[PDB]
Amino acid sequence: MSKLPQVKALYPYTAANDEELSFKVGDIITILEKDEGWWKGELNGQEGWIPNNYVKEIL
Amino acid sequence: MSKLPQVKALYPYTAANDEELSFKVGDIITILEKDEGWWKGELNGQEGWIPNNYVKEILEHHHHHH
Amino acid sequence: KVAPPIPHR
Repeated sequence: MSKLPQVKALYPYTAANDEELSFKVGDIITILEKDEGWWKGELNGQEGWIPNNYVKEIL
Repeated sequence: MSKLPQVKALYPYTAANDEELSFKVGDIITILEKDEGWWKGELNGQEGWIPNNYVKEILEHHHHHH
Repeated sequence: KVAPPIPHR
C-alpha cells in the first residue's frame, strides 16, 4: 500500500561495479531510495544503483 | 547488483490496513526486510508488510546450501 | 484450500 516510483530505461546501462544495476532499454525499474544523481533500483529481484538520467518516471 | 529474496504467494491475501500489501496466488513478491511473522515486500510498485506463512521463498544458490 | 491464520504478531 505504499506506492514506489517506477521508471523506464531510456538507454542500456552496464553496472560499473557490484553496487550498480545493469539494465536494457525499456526495463521498468522500481525505485527504493534516492541519493542525488544515483537512485537505488530493483529489477527482477536485483537491486542496485542506477544513473537517474538514464531513466524516465512513469505516471 | 545484489539479488533480493523472492517469494511466491501460496494463497491470496487482502491487506488489513495501508501498511500491508495485498496479493494473489502465484504473485512473485520481492522481500525488502524480514520481521518475525511479517515480511516487507514489493510487488508492481506497491510495498507493504505480508504474512510470511502465505508465501514460499524461492530457492537460491548463493546464500544457502545443503 | 483454507488460508492459514495470519501470524499473531
